[PDB]
Amino acid sequence: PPKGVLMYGPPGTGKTLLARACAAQTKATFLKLAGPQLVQMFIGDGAKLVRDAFALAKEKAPSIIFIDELDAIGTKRFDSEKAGDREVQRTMLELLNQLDGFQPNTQVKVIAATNRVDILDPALLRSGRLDRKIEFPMPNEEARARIMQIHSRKMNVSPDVNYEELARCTDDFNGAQCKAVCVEAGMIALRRGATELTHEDYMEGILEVQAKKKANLQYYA
Amino acid sequence: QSTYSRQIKQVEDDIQQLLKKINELTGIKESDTGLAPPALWDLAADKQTLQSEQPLQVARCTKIINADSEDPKYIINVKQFAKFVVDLSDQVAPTDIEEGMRVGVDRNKYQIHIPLPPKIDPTVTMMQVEEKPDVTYSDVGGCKEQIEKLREVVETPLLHPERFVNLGIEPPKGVLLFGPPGTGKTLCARAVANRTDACFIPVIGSELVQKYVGEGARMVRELFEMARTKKACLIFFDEIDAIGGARFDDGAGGDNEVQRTMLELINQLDGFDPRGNIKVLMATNRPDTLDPALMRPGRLDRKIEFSLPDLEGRTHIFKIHARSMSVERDIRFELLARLCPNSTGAEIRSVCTEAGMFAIRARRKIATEKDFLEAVNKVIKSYAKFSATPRYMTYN
Amino acid sequence: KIKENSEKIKVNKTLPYLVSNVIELLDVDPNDQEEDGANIDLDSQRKGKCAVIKTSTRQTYFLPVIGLVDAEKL
Amino acid sequence: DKSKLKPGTRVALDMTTLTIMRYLPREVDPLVYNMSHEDPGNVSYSEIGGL
Repeated sequence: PPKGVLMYGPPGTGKTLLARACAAQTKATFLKLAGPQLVQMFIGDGAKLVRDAFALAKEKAPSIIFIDELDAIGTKRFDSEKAGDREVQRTMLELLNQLDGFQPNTQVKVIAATNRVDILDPALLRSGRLDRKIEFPMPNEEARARIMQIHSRKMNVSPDVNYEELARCTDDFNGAQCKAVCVEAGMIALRRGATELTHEDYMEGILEVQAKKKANLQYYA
Repeated sequence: QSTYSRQIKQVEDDIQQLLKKINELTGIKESDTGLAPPALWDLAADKQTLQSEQPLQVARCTKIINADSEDPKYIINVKQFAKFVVDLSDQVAPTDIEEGMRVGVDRNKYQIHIPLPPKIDPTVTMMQVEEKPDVTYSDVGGCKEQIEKLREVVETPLLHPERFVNLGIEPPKGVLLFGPPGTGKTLCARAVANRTDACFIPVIGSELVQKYVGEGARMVRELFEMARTKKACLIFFDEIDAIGGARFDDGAGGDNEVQRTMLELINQLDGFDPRGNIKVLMATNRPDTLDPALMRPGRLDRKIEFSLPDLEGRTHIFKIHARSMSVERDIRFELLARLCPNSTGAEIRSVCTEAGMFAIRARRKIATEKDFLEAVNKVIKSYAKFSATPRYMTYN
Repeated sequence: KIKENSEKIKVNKTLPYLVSNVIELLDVDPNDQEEDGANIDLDSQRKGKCAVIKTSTRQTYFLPVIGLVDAEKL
Repeated sequence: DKSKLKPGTRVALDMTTLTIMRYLPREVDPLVYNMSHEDPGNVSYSEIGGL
């Protein structure tokens, strides 16, 4: 079977939601964990605490361990943290060495989310040690249309929003950013004395959420 | 010339010997302070001196699990970096020793007299924390576009949360604040808070930098818990470009504490988070080092670029200060504001200070129009100097 | 003889005492290659089995474990 | 023996007098033991043709 899945690329597409959704389908126990995060007080005492967590998550198969912010665990680099991070880092490599089989591959699944693909364990990059590794590209035309549709279900579906038309207008807005946009669209709507989110309402929400601000420098803006 | 010169040589030897004597001059006596009632006190103190069971050490239980064939032990860790077990000299119970709870234990019995409040981190931080603000828009540099945008986040969901809940949206509570220093980013956040009639608490990330490695995350977590407890409040994080800021994965510097703190902070926020009109603001005072994780839209709903007061907003705030002190009215401040580039509210108030001072030098007690001209020349140039070559950054 | 042993362990068992964690066991043979005092025993002047512990100061000790609860039980 | 000390091997020494009570056989890090036992492959160790 496939050993697991690796997710990398700029986030904001919903790397935490995605992990949660898949894990829900399966009814596999969902650990949201990150390697060095249970270090309490000193480095000595904290080494033990973090190592124990790593092992615990792998066990109780079947399971899905979700690793967030693996930049630190990865140690592509020539320096290490040499605290609790080292322990979690070694146990991962040993674990991947052991995983090749038919039998552990199904049972223990791993899903990971990290910002880049070049600050993960040097082994991971060597070969496909997790089957199918996915990069998420910049938002395609279909992607945009879909991020709008799901959100309109969440609030309400107006006759005014047209997903096909909407996708064209905007460029390069991902899932997270989009959620903020739908919340904003709603802000506009409440001012109007409406419950409906108008097509104009969605659009306007887009501008508030970015770096852009009212009363622009430009004389066309 | 000549007669004096010998007095010079001798005086130096004199001063050397005197430096030792100041110690004696202050007092030979070993005492600090003492009144007749600490004599009574002293008899009691003597026993405590006598016995090595006291003084009481401060220790902290990292986790509760132990209670191995004696009334509950737990692992309490003293600050000599050694772990010890507890016994009763008052009591011990699941509730007397907890996950965060600090304890008083003996040097040579290790028995608990008293538990102390959970963690060191929430008691110290309490002094730093100020309560409900009382500041207003005129003071920030007048009505600014950035001010109105804070109203949308703060005022609307707080005052009427019922509309956002019915509609199907979650309400927005987050803002990312960025720009150069002196804009009045905290000042603006506070300004909107007062009108809205909601509490404000400052949190400074730099003020708590109590470390033993990974310790820093436990502090972040505590500051967040405290904000959450106060409903209908705003929490503003100052100085979080470090410890809860940018990672260093290219490093060769022996750090992991900023990274550890970052890890915990992203995780708490991400997915969901239990809030109820707790507005989360982040202020980043560093353009050089930025934390991308926090910075992008999402759970933290909007980004606003914080810009210096517009031309009407700076004229208006200056007017208010100007009337208070002695100024000639018909004031040339307007001519200077228009002539000059964007000037912040902090900057204009320094004009008034500097103009007063030129006026004193001239030997008038009225600060005249001439004085304001010199004061603007000085301020505009000083602000202007800082560079960090922004084009270089745009390219990469 | 038993009551006398039993009271002495208890005086040892009462606080103060260090807490640490056991990273690994070894359990090496009793009587390595030596003779000194007392008798061949699990621990004494002659010690066989031990467990290595990593304490919270970042110091390591390999020590012999008491036979009331053995290193094999550890 | 005086062969129970050689560079890198474990020794137990008494605390109060720093004389050698015994030989302590060297620790074996579990990490090295994992590397010896495990084969990361799932492919033949005889041949792979053309390689």
